[PDB]
Amino acid sequence: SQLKLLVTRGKEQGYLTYAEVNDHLPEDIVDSDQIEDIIQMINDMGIQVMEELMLAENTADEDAAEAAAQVLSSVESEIGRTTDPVRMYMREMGTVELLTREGEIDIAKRIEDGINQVQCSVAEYPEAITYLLEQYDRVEAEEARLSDLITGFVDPELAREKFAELRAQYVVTRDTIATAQEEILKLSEVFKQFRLVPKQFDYLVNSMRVMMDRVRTQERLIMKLCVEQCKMPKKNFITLFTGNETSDTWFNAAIAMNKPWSEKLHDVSEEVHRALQKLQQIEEETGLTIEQVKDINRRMSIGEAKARRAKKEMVEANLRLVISIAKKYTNRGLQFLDLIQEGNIGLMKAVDKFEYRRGYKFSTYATWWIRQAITRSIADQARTIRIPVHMIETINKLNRISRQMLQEMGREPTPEELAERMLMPEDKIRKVLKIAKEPISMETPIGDDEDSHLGDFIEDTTLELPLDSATTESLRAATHDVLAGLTAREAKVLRMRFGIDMNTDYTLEEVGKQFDVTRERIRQIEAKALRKLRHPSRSEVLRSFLDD
Amino acid sequence: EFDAIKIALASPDMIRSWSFGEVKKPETINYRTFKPERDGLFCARIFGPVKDYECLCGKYKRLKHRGVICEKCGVEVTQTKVRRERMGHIELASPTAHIWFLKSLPSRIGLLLDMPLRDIERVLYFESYVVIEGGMTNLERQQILTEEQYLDALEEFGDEFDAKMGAEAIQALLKSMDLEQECEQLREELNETNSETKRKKLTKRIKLLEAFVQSGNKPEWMILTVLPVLPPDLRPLVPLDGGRFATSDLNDLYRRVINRNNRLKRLLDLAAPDIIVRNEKRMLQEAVDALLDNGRRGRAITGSNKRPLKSLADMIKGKQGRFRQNLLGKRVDYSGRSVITVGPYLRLHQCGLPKKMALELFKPFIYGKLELRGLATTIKAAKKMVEREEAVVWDILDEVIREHPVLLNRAPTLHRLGIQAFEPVLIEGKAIQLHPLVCAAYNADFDGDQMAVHVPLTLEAQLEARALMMSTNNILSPANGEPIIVPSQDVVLGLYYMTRDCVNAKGEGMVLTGPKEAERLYRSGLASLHARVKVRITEYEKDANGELVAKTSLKDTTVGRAILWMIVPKGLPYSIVNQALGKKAISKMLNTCYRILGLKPTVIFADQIMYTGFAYAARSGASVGIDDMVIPEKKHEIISEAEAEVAEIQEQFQSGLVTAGERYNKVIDIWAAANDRVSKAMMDNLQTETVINRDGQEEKQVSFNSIYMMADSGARGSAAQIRQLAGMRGLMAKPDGSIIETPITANFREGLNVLQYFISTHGARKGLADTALKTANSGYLTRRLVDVAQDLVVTEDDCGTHEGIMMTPVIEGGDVKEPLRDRVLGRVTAEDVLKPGTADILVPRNTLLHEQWCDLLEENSVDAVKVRSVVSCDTDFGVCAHCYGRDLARGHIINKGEAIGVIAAQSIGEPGTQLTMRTFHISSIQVKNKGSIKLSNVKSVVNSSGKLVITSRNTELKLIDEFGRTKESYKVPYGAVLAKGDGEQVAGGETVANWDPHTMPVITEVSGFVRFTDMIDGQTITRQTDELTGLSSLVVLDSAERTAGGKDLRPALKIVDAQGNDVLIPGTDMPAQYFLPGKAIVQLEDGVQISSGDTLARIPQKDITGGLPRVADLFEARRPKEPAILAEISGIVSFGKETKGKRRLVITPVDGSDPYEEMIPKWRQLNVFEGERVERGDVISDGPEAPHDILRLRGVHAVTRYIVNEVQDVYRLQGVKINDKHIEVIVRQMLRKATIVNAGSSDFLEGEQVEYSRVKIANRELEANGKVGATYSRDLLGITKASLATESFISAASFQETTRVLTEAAVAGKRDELRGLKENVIVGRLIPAGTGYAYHQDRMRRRAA
Amino acid sequence: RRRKLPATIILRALNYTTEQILDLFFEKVIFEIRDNKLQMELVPERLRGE
Ligand SMILES: [Zn+2]
Ligand SMILES: [Zn+2]
Repeated sequence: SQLKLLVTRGKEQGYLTYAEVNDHLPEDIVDSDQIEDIIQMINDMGIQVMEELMLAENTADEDAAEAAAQVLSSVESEIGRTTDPVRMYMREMGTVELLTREGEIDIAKRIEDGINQVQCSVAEYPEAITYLLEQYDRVEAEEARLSDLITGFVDPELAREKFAELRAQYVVTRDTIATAQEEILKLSEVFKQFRLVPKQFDYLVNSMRVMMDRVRTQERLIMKLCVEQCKMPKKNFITLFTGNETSDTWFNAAIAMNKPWSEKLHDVSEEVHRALQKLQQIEEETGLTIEQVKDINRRMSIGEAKARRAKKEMVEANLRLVISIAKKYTNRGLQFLDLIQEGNIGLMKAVDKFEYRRGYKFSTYATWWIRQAITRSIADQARTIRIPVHMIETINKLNRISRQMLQEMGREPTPEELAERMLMPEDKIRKVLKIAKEPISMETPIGDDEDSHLGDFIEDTTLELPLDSATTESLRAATHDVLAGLTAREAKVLRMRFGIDMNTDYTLEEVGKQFDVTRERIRQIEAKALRKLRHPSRSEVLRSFLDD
Repeated sequence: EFDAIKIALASPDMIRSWSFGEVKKPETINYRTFKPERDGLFCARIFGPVKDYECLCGKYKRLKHRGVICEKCGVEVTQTKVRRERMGHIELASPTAHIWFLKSLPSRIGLLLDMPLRDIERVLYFESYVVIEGGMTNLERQQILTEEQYLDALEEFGDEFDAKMGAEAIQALLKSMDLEQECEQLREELNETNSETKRKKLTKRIKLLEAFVQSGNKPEWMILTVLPVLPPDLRPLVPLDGGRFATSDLNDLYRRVINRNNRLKRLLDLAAPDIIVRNEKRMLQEAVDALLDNGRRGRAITGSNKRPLKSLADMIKGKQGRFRQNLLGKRVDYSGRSVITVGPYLRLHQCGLPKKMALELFKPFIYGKLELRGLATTIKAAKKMVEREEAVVWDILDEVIREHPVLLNRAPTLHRLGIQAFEPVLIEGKAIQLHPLVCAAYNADFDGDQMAVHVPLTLEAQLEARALMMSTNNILSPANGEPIIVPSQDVVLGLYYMTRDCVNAKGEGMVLTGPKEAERLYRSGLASLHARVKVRITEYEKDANGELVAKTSLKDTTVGRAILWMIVPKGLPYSIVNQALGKKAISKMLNTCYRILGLKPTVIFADQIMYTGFAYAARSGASVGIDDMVIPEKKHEIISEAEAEVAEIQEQFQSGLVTAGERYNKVIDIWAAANDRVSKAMMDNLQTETVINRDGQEEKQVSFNSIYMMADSGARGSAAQIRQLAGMRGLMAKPDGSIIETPITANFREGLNVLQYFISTHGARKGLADTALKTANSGYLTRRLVDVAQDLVVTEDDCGTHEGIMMTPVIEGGDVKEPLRDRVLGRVTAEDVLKPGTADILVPRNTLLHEQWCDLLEENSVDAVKVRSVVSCDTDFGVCAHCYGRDLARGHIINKGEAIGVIAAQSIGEPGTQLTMRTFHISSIQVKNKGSIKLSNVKSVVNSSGKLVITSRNTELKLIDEFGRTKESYKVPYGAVLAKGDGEQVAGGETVANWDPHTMPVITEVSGFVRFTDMIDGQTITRQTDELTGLSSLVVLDSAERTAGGKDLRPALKIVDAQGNDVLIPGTDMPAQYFLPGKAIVQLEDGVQISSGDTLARIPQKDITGGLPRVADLFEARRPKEPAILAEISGIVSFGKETKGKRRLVITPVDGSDPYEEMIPKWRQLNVFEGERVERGDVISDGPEAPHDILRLRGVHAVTRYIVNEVQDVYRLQGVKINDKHIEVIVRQMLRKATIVNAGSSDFLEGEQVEYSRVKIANRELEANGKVGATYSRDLLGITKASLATESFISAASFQETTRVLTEAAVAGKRDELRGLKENVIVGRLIPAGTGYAYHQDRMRRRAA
Repeated sequence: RRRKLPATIILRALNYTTEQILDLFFEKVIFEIRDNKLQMELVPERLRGE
């Protein structure tokens, strides 16, 4: 490469100027950032770069010299090597297709079917319909808000009768458990005309997920005990376990196999019988079989993944949209990529709330949600001392009525003038304009000789001066003296009543219990001692501690 | 309290154990009630309470609840100091590489996995994937894939293969990797394979693996899974005036990390589109790296006010960081500062301290003494009394002050005599009165300068100002024994005016009965201060064994010298005061007073000299007037002659006889000669012009011109400055050396018109600007030499070696420049040195050569003395007391615990302040005196002519008289025609040898016919036609223009007899033929005679740098560009393949590795023949010698002698004197590194650079054993690389790149046993150098009990 | 501060071909066959200091 001759040139001369670095660069290096990083490479190894008795020192090195030389030899071929976040993201966002010109409705139909598959999957579950009849009865028996179960449908009282009708249909479906299959299809087709509340639906889904997790955990307790500890064979356990799934022959008639592995599961025999009874018992706790609800939530997760794998595409396109929208606040005290990230999160938010039913184009509404979320995150995490969002709106309207009142009234706004033009009480506007200013950095370069900073002059208001600690130890010694000039009655009771040379100062009753006397005697004793201490010969030394 | 400082990585469990609680929200405080918001960056629940012993809500405020964790807000009731040590932790939901261990260059992450850097940073930012044990199918461990490669991998290779992305992948990679397995594979690849540099890098990686195993580090800790947040009171958010807070940038950086981490948690729990998740992980990584070291991966972010936010790495590193600016030098209590004035009434140990500046520095002592004496009841009454300045406080203060020294310190404390301890004297005013004699120590005048005062508080600290740092104990400069109590300018002129004489003054020639009567005559007004007179003075002499034998006599002196004699202490002679007493003589008088009478008599002599000088300078009334600059009346005719010659040259230039540059040079030469003429005229008019009458006619004496008296006494002035006042100003100079030809022919006494003044302002402003830098970059050399040579301490009274330096006078050119008494004074000899006839056992081995033994040495005229040096001392981690000699100032012998390294650096750097900041450049022997001839490399032949010719190469000839001492030294060429030859004692007026640079002879051994063998013209020789003599010449040339047929072949001149037999070279059976390289014209013919070394082949035909850069470069040990190659091995030489820039120079030893050969840059003038036996440690081509060359060839004493002589050349060029002990110490730190030639029984690597002291001790204890040690080879480094290698990472992080040092320490897991001066100062302990050295020895004895 | 292109590239960018460029920056020495093999057209001043 040519930069090799440049490094050896700098090492020959002992320096390297911006002219030679601009010459010897890879010609098509169009990236000023990697330019800066490669000059920082050639400098971070040493030689040092400049722009024009140069005897200071070398500073480095035989270890980092060949390191930076290796990095240079590699970077001579570093073609697509911007290597910064803001440009890497733009690359990987423009690289993806902008395949969105009213294909949004096709994506929406995909989501529509995928979200109805999860609907029918749950609605084929007996215990969930029991839960729904439960909540119809409770929500109409005043357990929650009267519409705390359903998001409308395709009316309090005819709806309650509708739900009684659904309850009758499902309870006869339960009554007629073959004969149960047709009645559960009745169940599914009769619930298929309804629509639940997404929060109740969410608990539904999470309960299905706990079903799945617990069934797979008992799967683990069955398998890992022998299929992972005794090394239970794979394909025979497959063709026997799944394929039977109910009877005692899968385990009880398999312990009688006497195979090289069936001579290994007599250990876990009673344990896998517990697992068998748990299988059949959880089938009760769900009402129907394990296989049924299992493939139910399986096809439901199929539909959910089908839905999610389209929100991905539209968030790709609309994230190009978000990088479009975000650029109006590049100087709002927030990073640009953080702006784009808040916009992306709001974009997912709007994608799950975008509707084709109004026939509205995607951009105008997703940009609504995106401007909302981006201004939200700006107001939230752009200032160290968080003022709430309404305070930011108030300071903004104050500023917007400030530029106006300046261009009109000539001179300047004022709290009198602003409380005039704005509807505030002339004093919270005071505190608002007190609040708006930013903390100056403690590393501000001060206008001094030593390159001093603002953090060097910030004094300390909590420290007690060593004249004020040696004016407390002197006081402790003085009080120990003046208390020594006293009976053990007064001395003990005063050290105890106050915190003198002791732990927590007790009240009168505690002092009395220590002295077996009632509180009024304690008060008389302490008053006696303070009287005795008030006169000189016991007061001159303490009093000099009072500069008042 | 605590032993060494251990360092390593931080386990995420260790970082969770440091923390007192997670930090989940980016909240600093509430905006109305400024209490910490949460559970945020400022939290009372994690980082302790925000007020002392006070819960946050207020439910718990009494001390009785001490320690409680309040039920409401869980804020542990405790001190608010607790808010300054508790740490938090942020829990990164995704891993995050430590930027220190990914950009450390070499990347520790990168070089551990052996995955190159760009691959790592390409898997990092999710640009690619990296397999991690991708099953038994296709791939390598660290095989990086592109995205689509991984996509197609998951198709054809579904599972049993796992490639991750991002920092998670690097974490899994480091985790799965097993260090001992790969280390074994590296063993196999290192010992089953031989590819030199590949195995160098291989073994470097191997050493890194073994270090990562030796330490407790695990490689998977280089990825931050858990991030600890600094305690809040280190990154505080403080209320300013106006409610606008002030925050350190670390709050910004912690907030940016915490928001991004919370958003990554959010997006992870939304199943977000994974490109957005990639962006969040990337941004969080960038945020953590801005937090750890901003501006280390990309561009600094940002800051909020358009300036790069500083991060923790910025908090440590940088000139304005934490290791440097409050760790090594900090602000200090009990200290003041004031304008210094003079106050000549002070004794040399005391200084005036203002009452107002003393009542503030001693307030603790005054409060204590008031409360003690009962004058004030308590500390508060005492404070009030001092606050109103009661009448008794001045007695209490005079009692506090009495024996309490204070440290006075000027701003640029270049040398250690810049912080001196004085006893204070409560003076009235607000200006410190500083004793005049000390101002040369401080380098301080009273043009407004200020000084800082400190109070040594404790007992042990205020006996060090009394015993070490006191003004009276320090009268000698540590850089050279000469007393720095030199009286400077009013004192030397008072003494010059006093101790002088006039040809006829009042009371001349009257016998006086002692100094007392002379003083009474002078005070009475009956006899002048300089009236020649006879006084009976009685002087003492203690050459007796301590006893002073007296002697009285009528000296013929003056009244001034008489009065001055009363001041001199007892045991000094009268000739010390019986001259005119300039400044040089005035400080020599003090040096003799010291070297006879110790310290206390000299200390009293100093202020006596000072008081009497000031007194008689004031008595003299020596003013200065405008008539005291008597311009010589011959100046006008000299300038007329100069203008005449210049006009002559201008006409000869207009005539076409000289170039323009030649006219410029001739004009400048004329004006320079005229300026020297006018200055000599003005000085001849000034110095002697006083003409007086003694008993008649007239007589001239030394002038009493006030300005001449200042110039001659040495108080102020020279000939140059008086010349500018009286003669002409001569030629100015533009800043770049361009001498102006229009010379200022005026002085300041007469006017300067506009043009001359404007001309002079050029050099004026250049000089001013140059000393505006030399003040700014004041002590950079002392800093660079206190970095390399800091931790040396005299730690042993004797190592007991026998190795030293053969110190002798620097007898160069003519008479010596530096005698033996200068350079052997104060050093202990290495071996018993006998007389030249040996006569006795003159000087024992370990006798400190003080003044008496130097007397002994230069009575016997001893010329060479072996004296122990510090670069040969056998001590470990230090220097023996005897291998350093006598210590200056204190002047007895260095006592163990001297920090000789700091002193050596300061003594090379304070004198260096007096040197030029720029680096500047500059037939028959005229042998001088009578003496004998001295031969080195004696191989000479007497021609038939009778004169001598050196048949050797480097024969050095010396003129050495009957003294035993060498008096002249000379380098003789290869066979000059010596009029005088070998051992021939001759006298002056007799040249020792004639020569000619157009004549370098190839003189032979024997006489005989010069046949021509191995000579065929057209291939090696050239046809030089004798148009000058009428013959033919075949001159020897190389293969430069002749073809390659016989190009390498040398033209052999066969010196044979008249019969035709090959006469041998007497000594070796190879006959007396010569193979000739070019540059030697041959005027012989084939079959022609020559006498005993007749002219066979004849070869036809002082700048010194001096700037302080010529000392930074002398010490930095670099390589010159004309590097004189030397003789690597003994034996004979062969020349081989030519015309390449490296002609083969083979060296066949006598009995060694005979095929030895090297390269020769054939642009060079090679100045040695091929038949002469090369001697090891000898030069071949002539040019500047390289230090590393000498160090590898002739020995450590060779390099030390070279470095010492070069630095002493540049120091003696400016007259600035510095001892050589200091440069030997800097060298001893310079060549601190050994290298392993043979591994041997030793246990270092093959070619490993190890600490020479380490290899020394190891192979020494093996030599005590039965096993062969390692054959080391001593390196030689520059100060800025000998300092780079330091044992303790604390000091190394102090003066180096901090991130590199702490990364290396963290990976290696170094343990810093604090045993250096620069480490202990940082950790607040006693330096193990001086007063605390006994303490550190007791600590080392307690440890390992 | 970009890379140092040669100095004739800008002369070419100004639509100067090589011939008038060399006519711009140089002088001219004339040779001709005046019956003896390209005689030189000598100038007095130009042969100074040679
Ligand atoms: Zn509380
Ligand atoms: Zn020693």
